[PDB]
Amino acid sequence: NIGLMKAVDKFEYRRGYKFSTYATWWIRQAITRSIADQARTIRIPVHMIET
DNA sequence: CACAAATCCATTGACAAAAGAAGGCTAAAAGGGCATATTCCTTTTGAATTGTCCATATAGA
Repeated sequence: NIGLMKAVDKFEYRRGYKFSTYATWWIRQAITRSIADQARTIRIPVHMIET
């Protein structure tokens, strides 16, 4: 939801794409940045979890 | 019992190692930005309290 608020603060309908198509990127980005940042007890940075 | 010499404690001085810093670097860590469409999760025993009827006492009709 926090990512969703991020998206709604930046949804652009002039381009004319349906909302869900645009909000999905932000919601997946938020959930994944979350899981990387706060799922380990000994946190490891984002780039390292991507590796 | 005084005078002559070897043996101690102190500064000069320089010299090398060592550490505190500083800059220059580079690995790394953290942001930010993504636009065909995504729409509601997977064993008993006992005591004490709480919510449920029962006795009953009283107040109107």
